[PDB]
Amino acid sequence: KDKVYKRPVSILVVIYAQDTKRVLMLQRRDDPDFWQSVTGSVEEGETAPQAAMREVKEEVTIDVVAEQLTLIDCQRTVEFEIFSHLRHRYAPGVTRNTESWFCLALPHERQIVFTEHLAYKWLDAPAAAALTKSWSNRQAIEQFVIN
Ligand code: NA
Ligand SMILES: [Sm+3]
Repeated sequence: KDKVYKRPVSILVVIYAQDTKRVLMLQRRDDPDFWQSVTGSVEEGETAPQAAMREVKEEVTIDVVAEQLTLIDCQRTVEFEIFSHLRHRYAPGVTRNTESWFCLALPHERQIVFTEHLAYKWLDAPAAAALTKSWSNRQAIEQFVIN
């Protein structure tokens, strides 16, 4: 029919490489100035962990299950004003988003087959955190990568 609305309940997955401690920063198609980790709405009839896994498979082609990896519940939920210029993707009146964090450590840096984004960079955590426009994404990387 149309582009049905994004649900204001979403997940964030902080991917980083264990060996280098570099962070995967993907570049958004709708705001090419916005660099971020993996995000996505938590669909109707699935949990946040299942959403995290589903988002990582879609956005960056990595099967957590197939590659036997550990999807850590980073155990933070924050709430923020959605960026003015992206609000339109949400049902009328919706201005705030609820976001739960997950961190995922890959054994090495790799080539990424991104499907929805323009590009990826592997950055050092401080550089990553300064880059993103998302204050939560920024905090997630500070708390759980820079440590
Ligand atoms: Na997404
Ligand atoms: Sm997605």
